[PDB]
Amino acid sequence: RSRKESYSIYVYKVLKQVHPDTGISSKAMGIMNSFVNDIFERIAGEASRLAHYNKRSTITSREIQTAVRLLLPGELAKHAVSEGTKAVTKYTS
Amino acid sequence: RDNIQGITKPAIRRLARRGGVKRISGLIYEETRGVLKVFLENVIRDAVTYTEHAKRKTVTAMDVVYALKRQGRTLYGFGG
Amino acid sequence: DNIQGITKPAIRRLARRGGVKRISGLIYEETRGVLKVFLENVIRDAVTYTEHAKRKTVTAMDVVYALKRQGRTLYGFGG
Amino acid sequence: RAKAKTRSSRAGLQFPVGRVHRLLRKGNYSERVGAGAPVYLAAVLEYLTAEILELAGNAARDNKKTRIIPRHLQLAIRNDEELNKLLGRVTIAQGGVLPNIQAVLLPK
Amino acid sequence: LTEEMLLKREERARKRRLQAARRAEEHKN
Amino acid sequence: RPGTVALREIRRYQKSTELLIRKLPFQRLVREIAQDFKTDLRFQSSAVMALQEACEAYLVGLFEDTNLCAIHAKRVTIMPKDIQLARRIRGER
Amino acid sequence: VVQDVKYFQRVKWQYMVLDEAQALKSSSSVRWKILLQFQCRNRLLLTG
DNA sequence: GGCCGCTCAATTGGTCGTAGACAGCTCTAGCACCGCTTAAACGCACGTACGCGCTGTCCCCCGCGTTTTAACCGCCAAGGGGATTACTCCCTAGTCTCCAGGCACGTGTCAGATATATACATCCTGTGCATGTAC
DNA sequence: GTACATGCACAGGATGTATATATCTGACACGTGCCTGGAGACTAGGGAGTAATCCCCTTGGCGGTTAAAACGCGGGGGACAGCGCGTACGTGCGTTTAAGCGGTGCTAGAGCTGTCTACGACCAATTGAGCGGCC
Repeated sequence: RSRKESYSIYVYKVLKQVHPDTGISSKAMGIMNSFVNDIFERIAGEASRLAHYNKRSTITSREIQTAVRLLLPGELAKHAVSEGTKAVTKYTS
Repeated sequence: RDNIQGITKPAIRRLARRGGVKRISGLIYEETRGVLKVFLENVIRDAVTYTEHAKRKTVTAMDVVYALKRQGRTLYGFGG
Repeated sequence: DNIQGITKPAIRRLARRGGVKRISGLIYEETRGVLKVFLENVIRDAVTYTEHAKRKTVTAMDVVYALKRQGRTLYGFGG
Repeated sequence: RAKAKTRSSRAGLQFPVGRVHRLLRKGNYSERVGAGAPVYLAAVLEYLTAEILELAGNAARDNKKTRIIPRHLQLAIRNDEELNKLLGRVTIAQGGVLPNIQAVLLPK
Repeated sequence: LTEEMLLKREERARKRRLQAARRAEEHKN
Repeated sequence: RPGTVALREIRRYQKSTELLIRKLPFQRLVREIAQDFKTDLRFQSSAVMALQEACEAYLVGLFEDTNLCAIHAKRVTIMPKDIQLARRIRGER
Repeated sequence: VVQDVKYFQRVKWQYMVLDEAQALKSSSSVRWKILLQFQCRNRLLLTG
């Protein structure tokens, strides 16, 4: 059978961190799943362009650092680049 | 048959009042109905082409969501 | 500060291709702002493609990819 | 080998590095998805998730309720000039619209 | 060529009483 | 008085969250507009709700742009020429 | 029964038992106002 | 002529039951993900070959500072077209019901057009030269 | 009437390709079961209509001054050579992820259990309006 494959666990694990007193309605879970899913397609789509725009075969942290810098607006871009470098810094040791 | 007139005069009043307009000249209704119908027509045609390609009779929520991505006028919360 | 080098006459000519019958004197200085902020979009995107390529030089492709991402693609440069 | 753990936990993330890698590698975005990409992307998605949830939680609490509903999300994003660029042409199911008037309308 | 609903009708008909009876025996305890 | 209850009506529909078009008239209108793309279509119950959410949102944004046209021309009264201006400068048609 | 009125009314309940029947002791009750209307022939009250 | 006496029709206060809808399970089962392989191709580091883009002085139509004017801006008050809101009746949208039928998905095994090893060949890109179109 | 950019051909290696091969994705045929098209009965709010009446947009006359169009004053933008910092090829070396086949965790489902608010509803207190007495 098919399976829903949603981000619902992880958006809830994050809500329970940022507002421990607060819950998610089933329709707001839909909006959050849509937002995560669309931003993944937007970033991975631009990363696939950015690889072929340099005729590189891989995608790595630099392709996605570039895609974040292009796709995100002001303060969110530098914050997302900071979070990506922090997670990769911990992951690489 | 004649269903474009089913967008009722109070429904236009309310939808325009959510849009914040103060006075509706009675000239507004039929052009607003036609404009709406043409936006529906584009979204429906696109959704029907996805449905025809998918070898499928039923138009799904995914087909209208993909038509809204194809038109760059996206809608979150219906899945995807 | 070099944006003042974009001339009031050139802004009249550029508006007259758009078919306007008459101008007003505030348009010239505000158009310089509109041009500067449009550049401050497309250049920063093009530089971001330039940096990804490890380049010092902003190429035709770097600005074409920015203009394509901005949804204002220009045919006749790159490919 | 004894006691496996998620690559999310190794990155210090909630978001699923395995799932993100799987989706990148079956989506045909590249012929070679290096593992730094899904870690970085999971972190980016988790940050955007935290920012948008925190704004929605503030909007919900300001509207005196302890649950995120699509109305509280629309009243978060249309109250932020950054996310109103990132989501600037997306529609929210049950979100409605921001309360707004041009000053020329108001009487007397 | 025309009786073809019967082999669909029976499959639903046997479900009706079974599920109603199943729920009417959650009412046991 | 007139125009005062018309203004007081704005704050009610801008605070309230429900759909303003009638479901059955909209449902038939989608099926009508589909008939000369294809006969004998089936529509999933969720799909027509999504189409209604998209259509009410498209009209609310077009009504804000209509209000901008009218108020720029120093009118509190909207006219079809405001829709013709908006649908041109939108880049749609 | 005080809620699902239509969905009881569509079936012809021939004969009625009503039970711990002190529940109907006020005409101001929405119970009493509704329960008068079911088209049964014989009504039997089990007043404890 | 005025106020209060007995009665009974009245707001105003706490437990019962439900239903929406999460919240957290409360497991549990399954299917992806993680682990630790065996392995090789893309990326780097490295130098090398070179246009290509900066930076120098010449030179004319373009930039820019002042001239009257006439039609466009925008005001003000007329003036009449028309939008709102008053109010009740009418009718079709809502709602849930339920059928019975179509058809979306499930899910099984078979098999054919695809990837790809490697062997061909002719297709069509860099450079040169002949000469005619827009200026 | 002019000659620099276009238009045709040479030189030649790579890329479009055929023959030869193994196989997993797609086609097909089967049924389950999900659920949507139809269609029924009734509710009672949404809408349309008749209707009253209030007020905005366009309109026409008029006065003001700004851009237009013309003109005078004078320099910086379009074009040629040298400088020297980058950009594009090609290789060795191997960093890096591939692709593999199991071991295990955690993520997902349906449902339970627990809300638990939050809503009508019933139940019992106690209070104001209803009608009558008195000097």
